[PDB]
Amino acid sequence: FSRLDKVEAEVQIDRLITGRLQSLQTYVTQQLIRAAEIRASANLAATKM
Amino acid sequence: VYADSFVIRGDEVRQIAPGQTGNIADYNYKLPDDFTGCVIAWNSNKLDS
Repeated sequence: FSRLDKVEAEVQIDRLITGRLQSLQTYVTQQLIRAAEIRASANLAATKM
Repeated sequence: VYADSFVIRGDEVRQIAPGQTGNIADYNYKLPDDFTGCVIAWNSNKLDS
């Protein structure tokens, strides 16, 4: 903000907030996939025991 | 609708735009960041001068 005009500084941060938020989405979707496999492997152990 | 009239030099026309930093736009008059509308400027050398 200290090197660019505040009238259109929203444009550059918009390219930044979207990119930052988008990567947070990718990490969450990875956890959903992993949790499904663990739950599948948890029930198999719960059946063996 | 709002109308504001004044007479300015040719070297300080640009400072009316929002986000402009300068002498006339800091101590006399300036527009907010979310300004809506526009201005019309034309020579008055025939009459005002």
